[PDB]
Amino acid sequence: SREARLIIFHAGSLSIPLSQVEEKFTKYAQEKLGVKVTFQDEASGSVKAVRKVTDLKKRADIVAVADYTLIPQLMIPNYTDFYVLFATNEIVIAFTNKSKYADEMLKNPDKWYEILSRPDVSFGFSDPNQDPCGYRSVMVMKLAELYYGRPIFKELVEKTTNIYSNGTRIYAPKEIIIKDKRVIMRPKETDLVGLVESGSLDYIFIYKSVAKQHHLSYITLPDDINLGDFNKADFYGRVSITLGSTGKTIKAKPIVYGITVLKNAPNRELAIEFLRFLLGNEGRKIFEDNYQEFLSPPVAFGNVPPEIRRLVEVK
Repeated sequence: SREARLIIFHAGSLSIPLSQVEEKFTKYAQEKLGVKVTFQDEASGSVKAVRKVTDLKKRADIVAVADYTLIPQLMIPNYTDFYVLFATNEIVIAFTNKSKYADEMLKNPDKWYEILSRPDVSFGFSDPNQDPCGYRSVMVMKLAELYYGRPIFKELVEKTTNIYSNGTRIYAPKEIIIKDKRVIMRPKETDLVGLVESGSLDYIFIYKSVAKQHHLSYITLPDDINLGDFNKADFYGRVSITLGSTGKTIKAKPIVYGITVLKNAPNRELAIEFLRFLLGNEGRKIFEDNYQEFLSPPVAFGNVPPEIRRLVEVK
């Protein structure tokens, strides 16, 4: 095959570094594999990306998600038999100098929930049923309620939408309704960036890597609630969310991205070469430069391709 195409369904937060890795792989594929490669890339919230394969039965070679959990939970063994954990992230609150009370937010980051509770302030997060950034945002507000001892989840989520909780279990209905129009929602977190940049939306919950990639202002949240501290897994794990889209429950946990090549990938050998290139030195460098460093090393589970065995730790 001289000319080949790779179809990748992936998390929206991976868009920027993935696009750069794809560019470099195209050159590499020609020079080392003698193949002219083109990508049929489809960015969406990770839950939707997985469902496109498992429920809508669409064709794809590679699926890369922002929450590795989704792969063993929904794709194994029918669609794939392995997955690789390869990068991490944390949730931050992003904005720009045009956002209302931006200076105050920067100066008093610990009072972030008081500013978001103001009626004249608009904030957004992605759809929990489609995007891990969105279900993580809701979980972060629940952890915030538990951590600070203030009614943050009741104020920011239950008052503004029909997403609800009982104890530490959160429920995202199939049909989400926004009651307070100062709250904006979009299918994936990266859709929120344009809204903040234009100044029409004041604050957004989003990954630190995405905020830095788009040069947005942001404040960090406590490690006990931001999902970036691996030592807080037991505390994070007390909170969970049940998605209307899949009917399944996902626990809040340290953020770890996952990737896999499908059993019926149309260009499976080429897809595996791409995975080897991505987890290799060139991919690692590109992700580091986009503020999302790889795990050292990435960890792989299941029937791992021998081609990437020197690049991952098998479990």
